[PDB]
Amino acid sequence: MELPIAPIGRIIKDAGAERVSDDARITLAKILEEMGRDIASEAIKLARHAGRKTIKAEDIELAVRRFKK
Amino acid sequence: MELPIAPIGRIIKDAGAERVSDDARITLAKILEEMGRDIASEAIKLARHAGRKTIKAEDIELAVRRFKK
Repeated sequence: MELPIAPIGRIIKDAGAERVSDDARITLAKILEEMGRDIASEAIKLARHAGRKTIKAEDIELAVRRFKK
Repeated sequence: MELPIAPIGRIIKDAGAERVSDDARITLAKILEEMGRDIASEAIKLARHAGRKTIKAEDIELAVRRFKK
């Protein structure tokens, strides 16, 4: 399983979206998720660059400023 | 709602996670969700710039790509 479209649809709604396809949701879903899988796996080999210290905030924070370009 | 850390759990498990820290899960969720709201009002001011109602896999497509990733 992966990014539920209901949660997202409320995010996008939170912006001020009104009427959204599930396909709009899922492309965003597959974006933000593959991004999330992106940062995380970054933050993973990050914590793995350590070798051990659990996935952590700065493990994200590094991971994010990492992959992003 | 702010990207539940369970769902992001199995995402970042897909990454390669084992034992995360709540600082981690939330920070990422704070990242991507900040982005997701971004692509929203983008895809939205997109679908409104059109003069239409329904946001699509396109509307994400232009919103997201318009950003970068």
